Amino acid sequence: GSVVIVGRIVLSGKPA
Amino acid sequence: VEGEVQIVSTATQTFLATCINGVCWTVYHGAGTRTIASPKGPVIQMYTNVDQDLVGWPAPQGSRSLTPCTCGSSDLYLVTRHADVIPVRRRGDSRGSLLSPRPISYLKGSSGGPLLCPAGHAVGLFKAAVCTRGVAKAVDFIPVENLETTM
Ligand SMILES: [Zn+2]
Repeated sequence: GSVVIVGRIVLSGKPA
Repeated sequence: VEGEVQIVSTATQTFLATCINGVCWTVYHGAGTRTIASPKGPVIQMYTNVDQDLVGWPAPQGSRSLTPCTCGSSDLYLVTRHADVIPVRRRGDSRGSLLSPRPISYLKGSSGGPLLCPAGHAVGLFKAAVCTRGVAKAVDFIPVENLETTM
């Protein structure tokens, strides 16, 4: 089985 | 918007990975020898160092690399899978003590996460919590110097 990415963290808090 | 830290997940576990110098690094005791998923099929690890509990894949899409710390500071900050920030005074090469101890549950699932110096630069990867009776007071971390040599 593979490691899957379920979310991301942006250290600077930069908004989309 | 790109993130430096990815919340990664196995069938049995969940933990963090941190991108540094273009590699997505995380703890071997979580990933094992697993490939990481991509929209073009599995990608195999670039580095595997079981001695140091360290593995790396190529950094995925949506990611952005952290810069290695070079200011030697001893005032660290651990970022958890909940994006909580925790001040950690550095004791040795791979050891740091929480300025304010937290329940063990508060750090659960964060190994692989970054340890930041005052400049937001990577000092090491969170390796494991050091606990007295369910209360984490210190942490072990893979110093980023190990990452740089492992490359
Ligand atoms: Zn620094």
